[PDB]
Amino acid sequence: GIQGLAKLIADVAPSAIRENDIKSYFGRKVAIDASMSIYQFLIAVRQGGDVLQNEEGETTSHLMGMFYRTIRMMENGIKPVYVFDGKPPQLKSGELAKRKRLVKVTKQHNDECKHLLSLMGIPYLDAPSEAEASCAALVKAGKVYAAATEDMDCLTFGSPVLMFHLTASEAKKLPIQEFHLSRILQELGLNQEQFVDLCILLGSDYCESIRGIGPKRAVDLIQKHKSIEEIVRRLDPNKYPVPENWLHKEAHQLFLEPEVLDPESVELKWSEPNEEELIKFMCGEKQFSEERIRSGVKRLSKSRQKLAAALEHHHH
DNA sequence: CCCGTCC
DNA sequence: TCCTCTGCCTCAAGACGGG
DNA sequence: TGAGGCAGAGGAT
Repeated sequence: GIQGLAKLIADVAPSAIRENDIKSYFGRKVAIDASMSIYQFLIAVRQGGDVLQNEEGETTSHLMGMFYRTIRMMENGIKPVYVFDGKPPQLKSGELAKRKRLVKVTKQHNDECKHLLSLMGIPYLDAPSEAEASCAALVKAGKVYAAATEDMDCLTFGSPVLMFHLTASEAKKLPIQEFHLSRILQELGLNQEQFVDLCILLGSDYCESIRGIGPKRAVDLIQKHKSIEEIVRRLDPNKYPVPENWLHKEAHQLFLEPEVLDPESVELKWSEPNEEELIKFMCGEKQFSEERIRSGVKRLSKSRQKLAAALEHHHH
C-alpha cells in the first residue's frame, strides 16, 4: 500500500472518513482482495506455531478463514466478490527483488479457495494484474458499492469508496469506516493525478521514495508544485537528493492506467451453497468437522433468503 | 475477559 | 530551539467460545 | 509487512 496514507487522511482530511452503522450496509456489494485475505489467514490462523492442516499435512488455515469470514459477511447482509491477483507488474517484481519460514500464497492456495467459493455459491474474479486496481475498477463502474480493504492502493487507483477495517468492525461491534476519494481530493485541493504523485512520495510498492521526504513535506510540496518533476527541479539537490534510477514516471503510469478486468463483462450472483459437495470437500478431503460445516452452510443458506427478501423490490 | 481450539 | 523524518523496537494481523 | 510508541539527529525557523 501507501506508507502512512491512512494516518494522513485521518489527520488532514477527517471529513473524507464517515462512520456508518453496520445495519445500513445490509444488501450492499463489496469487492475484496482475496490474495490479501489468504495471506492474513495463513499468518494468523495457527496452533503450535503451524497452520491448521489435515492428517496428511495439507494446509487448511486459508479455507478456515475464507469459509467463516465469508459467512459472517453474508449474515450482515454484505455480499462480497473476491478478486484474485494476476501476474504482478514488472515494477512490483523489481521493487520486491531489490528488497523462520516465510509465509507465501501459492497458486494452490488460490485454486483451493476458488474451489471453496464455487461450492459456497460466492462469486470471484481473476484480475489480469493488481487485484486492488480491478477492485477500484468495479467500484468506478458501479458494480460494487466499495472496496473492502486495508490497502490504500485502491484510492490511488481511483476507487471512489473504500470500507476500511470491515472485519474488525464486525468482530468488535464498531461502525464501519468509509473513505470517500472525492472528499480526500477536495480537502487536499488536489486532482487525481496530483494525488498519485503524492502517494508515490509517501511510499508505494512500485518504486522508491525521496529520502527525507515524509507526510508533512510531501503534502506541502505537492500542493505548491503540483507534480514530482516540478518538485525535483525546485528541491535543493544537496539537502534532499532523489534516488538514482528513479522510476516514478513509470509508477505514475501504472496507477493512472492499470491493466484491469472489464467490469461490463462481469456477471455477479450469490447462489445456493452446495451442501453435499461442501461436506465432501471440507470434511472428506480437508477434515473439517461435519457438524461445524453443516452449521455454516445452514447459516449461509438462511442469509441468502434474507438478502433476497430485502432486495426483491429494492434492486441496486 | 482470558486464552485455547479449530484442522 | 522546533518541526520533521528515520531507526529501532514490539506486536498483531482470524473467528469463535468455554470457562 | 505495517503500524504505533519512542529514541535522537539533522535540517527548518
